[PDB]
Amino acid sequence: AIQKMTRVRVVDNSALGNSPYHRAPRCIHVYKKNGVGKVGDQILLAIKGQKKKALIVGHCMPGPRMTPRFDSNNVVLIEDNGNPVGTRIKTPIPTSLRKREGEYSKVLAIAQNFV
Amino acid sequence: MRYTDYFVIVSGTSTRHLHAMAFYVVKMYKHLKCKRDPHVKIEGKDTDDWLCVDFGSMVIHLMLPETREIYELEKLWTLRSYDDQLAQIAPETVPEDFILGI
Amino acid sequence: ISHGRVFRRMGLGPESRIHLLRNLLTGLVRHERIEAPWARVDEMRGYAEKLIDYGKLGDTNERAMRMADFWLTEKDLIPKLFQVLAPRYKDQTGGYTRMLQIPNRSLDRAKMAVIEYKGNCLPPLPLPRRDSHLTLLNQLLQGLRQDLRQSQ
Amino acid sequence: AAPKNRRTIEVNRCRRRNPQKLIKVKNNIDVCPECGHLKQKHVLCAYCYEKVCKETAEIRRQIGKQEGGPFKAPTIETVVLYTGETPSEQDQGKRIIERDRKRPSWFT
Amino acid sequence: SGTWWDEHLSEENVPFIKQLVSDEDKAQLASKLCPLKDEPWPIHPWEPGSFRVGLIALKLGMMPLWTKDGQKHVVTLLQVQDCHVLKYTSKENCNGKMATLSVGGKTVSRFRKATSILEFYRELGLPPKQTVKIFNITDNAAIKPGTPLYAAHFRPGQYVDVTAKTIGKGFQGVMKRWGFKGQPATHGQTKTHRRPGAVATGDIGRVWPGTKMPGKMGNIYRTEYGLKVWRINTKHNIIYVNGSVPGHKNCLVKVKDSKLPAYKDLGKNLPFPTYFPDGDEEELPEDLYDENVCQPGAPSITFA
RNA sequence: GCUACCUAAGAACAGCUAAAAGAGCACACCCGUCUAUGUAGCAAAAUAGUGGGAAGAUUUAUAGGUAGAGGCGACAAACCUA
RNA sequence: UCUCUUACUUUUAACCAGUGAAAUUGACCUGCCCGUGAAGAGGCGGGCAUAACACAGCAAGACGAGAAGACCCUAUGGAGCU
RNA sequence: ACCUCGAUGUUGGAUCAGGACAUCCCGAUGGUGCAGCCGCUAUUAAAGGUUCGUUUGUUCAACGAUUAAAGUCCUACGUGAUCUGAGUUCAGACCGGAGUAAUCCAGGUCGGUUUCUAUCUACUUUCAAAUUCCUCCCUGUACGAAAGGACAAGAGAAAUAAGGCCUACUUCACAAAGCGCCUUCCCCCGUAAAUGAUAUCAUCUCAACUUAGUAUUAUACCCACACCCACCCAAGAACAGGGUU
Ligand SMILES: [Mg+2]
Ligand SMILES: [Mg+2]
Ligand SMILES: [Mg+2]
Ligand SMILES: [Mg+2]
Ligand SMILES: [Mg+2]
Ligand SMILES: [Mg+2]
Ligand SMILES: [Mg+2]
Ligand SMILES: [Mg+2]
Ligand SMILES: [Mg+2]
Ligand SMILES: [Mg+2]
Ligand SMILES: [Mg+2]
Ligand SMILES: [Mg+2]
Ligand SMILES: [Mg+2]
Ligand SMILES: [Mg+2]
Ligand SMILES: [Mg+2]
Ligand SMILES: [Mg+2]
Ligand SMILES: [Mg+2]
Ligand SMILES: [Mg+2]
Ligand SMILES: [Mg+2]
Ligand SMILES: [Mg+2]
Ligand SMILES: [Mg+2]
Ligand SMILES: [Mg+2]
Ligand SMILES: [Mg+2]
Ligand SMILES: [Mg+2]
Ligand SMILES: [Mg+2]
Ligand SMILES: [Mg+2]
Ligand SMILES: [Mg+2]
Ligand SMILES: [Mg+2]
Ligand SMILES: [Mg+2]
Ligand SMILES: [Zn+2]
Repeated sequence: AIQKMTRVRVVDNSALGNSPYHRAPRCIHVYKKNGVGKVGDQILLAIKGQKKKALIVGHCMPGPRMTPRFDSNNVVLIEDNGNPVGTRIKTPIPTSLRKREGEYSKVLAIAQNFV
Repeated sequence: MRYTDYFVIVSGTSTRHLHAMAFYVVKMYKHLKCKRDPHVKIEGKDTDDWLCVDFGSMVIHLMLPETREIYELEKLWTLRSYDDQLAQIAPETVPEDFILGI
Repeated sequence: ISHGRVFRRMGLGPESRIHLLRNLLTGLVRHERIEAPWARVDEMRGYAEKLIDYGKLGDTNERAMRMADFWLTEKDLIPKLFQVLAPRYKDQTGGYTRMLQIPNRSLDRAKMAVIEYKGNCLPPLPLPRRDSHLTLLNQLLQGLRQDLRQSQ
Repeated sequence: AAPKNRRTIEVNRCRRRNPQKLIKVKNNIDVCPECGHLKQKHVLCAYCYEKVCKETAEIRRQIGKQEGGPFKAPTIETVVLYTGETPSEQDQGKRIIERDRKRPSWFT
Repeated sequence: SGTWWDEHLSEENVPFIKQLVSDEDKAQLASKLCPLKDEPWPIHPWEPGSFRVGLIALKLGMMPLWTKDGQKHVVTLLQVQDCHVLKYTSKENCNGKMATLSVGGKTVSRFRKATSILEFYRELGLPPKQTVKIFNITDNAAIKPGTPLYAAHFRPGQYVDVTAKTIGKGFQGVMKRWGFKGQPATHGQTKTHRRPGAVATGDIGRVWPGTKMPGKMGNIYRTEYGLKVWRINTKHNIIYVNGSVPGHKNCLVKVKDSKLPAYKDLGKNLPFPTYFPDGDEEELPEDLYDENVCQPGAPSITFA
């Protein structure tokens, strides 16, 4: 569960995510009617003094049984149009995204590992 | 690799050309598909450079040549962990004794 | 809500509850018959039977010894448990204690109960007894029982 | 929050003479067959129990006398014998408690 | 003076009486196993608009159930225990819209029942039952009293409504009873943490009827609508119903067909009056499954 | 005999760091920052926690002095038997 | 702290036994809606409602209760200060 | 026919909201300078809903991110014997100004005590009817020169609300809980049209009339009553209730 003002780990090849900064990227907003964000939920970050859209790919909070649980809250940066900012995802990505409603094909394509 | 049977990447001349190709294949799919077969969604319509359609056994990527070059999806799927862009990525390291320096 | 809560809240808290029950149990092992408030007696009863079971488990057993050492504050009672109480009940598999309600306490009008270990040396309690078989109702039913067994 | 008005004796009588407030008659009361004093069913007869408790106390006084001081619990079974009684085969190897009085009828 | 059954009985008479009454109950139950062999009420074919009798079941508990698509559904187990038709009332006699069947479930002690109830059951020739519930039926669905009811009355794929008394939470405040937000912990808030705020408005010198205030919650009848029957176990008379039913485990629930308009006329394939085992046409297996249910003993499912 | 100030002759201040002090941490002791409790209360000002000081312009026992147009005051119109 | 609250223990609580106050009180056989009364009604008018009695909660009303206020004005009423 | 600044149980917030319609969204219509998508305007509709944050400048003002929408009001600030900022508003203190001073400000800033054990009225599971968004199909259709881009009908996913539950997960452990799971059913009336007189045409009719029109929704739930020793309980403050074969 990712809410407003949740510190977040960017799992991406993108320069914006990986570049050193004094503060960790923080969730500005969750694009869901309830504030709570899960896997496949688009969020808005404060990263490097700019507002940027991101997609959640795993989190610490437990979910359904067979679904994986990650030790860190993991996001992938996306532009307003919907394409990913970064080229590659090294961190393993759950396969539950495929069936979920939304634009997940781009992210799965650039992903290398699935858990 | 638990994604698809076939991964297809194609190039288009223009955004309009990408749209034309993506819509035609989906229209042809709907005609030929079984009733039990689920409907497909064209993804990245608003994007001017990248379109992708996911079927049951196939994934189609429709992208502009300059977009294709930087992403090099061909290299990634042929070489899963041996990709050039993966090599430049270095895993994060926690400092020893859990004390930062400088 | 207290659905499926099996232990009473007594004393100054959980530890105090254990200590109160321990004292009642020590009293019971020594005296073989104890008057106390009904609820406290009812709470202690379970522990009384469990203690006999650990007594049966053996003198040599270290686990049983540790339990006996805890529950019996007076140490002279620990031999008694292993050598007197446990051999007494070797035949039966349970029902070591007998609990009966007693007329309310004078001072505070508390519901009271007597608890004893069965087969004690002490004078027998005025236990409630079911009606004699020779009563009119019992005679009629004995007639019925006879008729049924004759039918078969 | 204070009463705005004095409650009358009429209203007060209605409150305090309500069946809910009244003492309920008990139907548990029966004659104890042993002594003839009244006992509540489900409860041991007070008189009979007092009798048993008096005897128990006397025996316990004797137990304490024989033991001598604290922490002297025997490692053998106990038996109580009154006047004109001798230990049996079963009573042999048991602690003997002597009483100066005769056997009670109820004690068996 | 107050009296119970075994008050005046001897030491040896108590076990005898217990045995005698238990055996009579067993005999009476066993007597009613063949309703069709006895003179039945006429059996009519199912018609649109017709409503059949339901059952009274005991809530055993819950277990998971899986489907071929891979989705997990939790189910509640309802055991049908000594469920008999007790009474029939005509529409004119009931002074109501429909004919009624009184149906009882879960046999109980004769010693703990009132004389009136005991007399009624004596006339029936059945041991007394814990709960009796009334089912509104059409005339063509009438069943002779004394007829046993079984879990196979319901069939997988059918939707049912379940009614029971909810778990009683006793006296509860507004936060647990009505989900009131309460007041903050710190920043003052002297004695206001869980209190109801403003109960009413200033202008009205009163409190509206039916305002949400602290009181007794639970221990009231509620109905769960549109629960799917996933599985029947004919041997133990178990109904597997989708999701959760009201009440604690080992309580008695009223099970009838769904009243929801979607499932109005889906009673075509169901046994109309009831299921009669003594009929013995196509003897049902131990377990009846829905098509989607992953049966135990089936091979591991692959999503092809 | 409270309290403000003074006079006479007294008493108290563990432990640790300190070139060594109206120094620091920190007991006892003195005070009363903030919160909660209490509000006909344990109490006509308290309790629990948290705090400020704790070798000194320190704290404190005893006896004496200053008296209302007045005393006394590191001025708060403070205190001078609720 | 909060999203968003939950579980347990102690106190309190409620019940049983003993002892046993206080503020308060014109009398009360002490309902609801609309209206009236320059606002404002348990009690007045027009409708409606209505066997009677406890116990436990609640705080919308009884301009709810106790002092102590703050504001404005008045007294050929005081006092402190300049 | 002078410059003021007033008022001050005055007004925020929490909790719970009751109501109005003069409707912000969701429903149904008429007109359009309505090709379609968006709109503008009016009629009808109060069943349901109406976000989370932050102030660099702004005289009842904004900014960021959302949303189907982030309505306008009445209720003694609706509501302080449920709670809490600020202001009136002060006992201490300072700054600017005034005053010989004491002191003042209609100016600014810091610090600062309202308690209540409920007598009466009223009330304490009315219940059994849920809304909305998004995605897909239609369909990339109708429409349109293109750009763009529907409505009905259907399917799937959610969020909230109401009512339950504990198989798993999580807080935990004979159990209670959510962060978990399950269920959720009817319509609304403004107009659009036939036939047809007063007024032999015509005319939807405060003419007789005919359809959309649905009307009173309905169905669900509850429903037998020992002893009222005692014991137990998934029932419960007491009482009551269920079980004791
Ligand atoms: Mg209990
Ligand atoms: Mg206690
Ligand atoms: Mg809270
Ligand atoms: Mg508090
Ligand atoms: Mg206070
Ligand atoms: Mg001196
Ligand atoms: Mg020192
Ligand atoms: Mg110092
Ligand atoms: Mg210091
Ligand atoms: Mg001084
Ligand atoms: Mg001064
Ligand atoms: Mg002054
Ligand atoms: Mg004085
Ligand atoms: Mg009380
Ligand atoms: Mg009392
Ligand atoms: Mg008095
Ligand atoms: Mg009025
Ligand atoms: Mg009147
Ligand atoms: Mg009351
Ligand atoms: Mg009055
Ligand atoms: Mg004068
Ligand atoms: Mg004068
Ligand atoms: Mg005015
Ligand atoms: Mg409202
Ligand atoms: Mg209107
Ligand atoms: Mg207002
Ligand atoms: Mg108020
Ligand atoms: Mg301060
Ligand atoms: Mg009963
Ligand atoms: Zn007797």
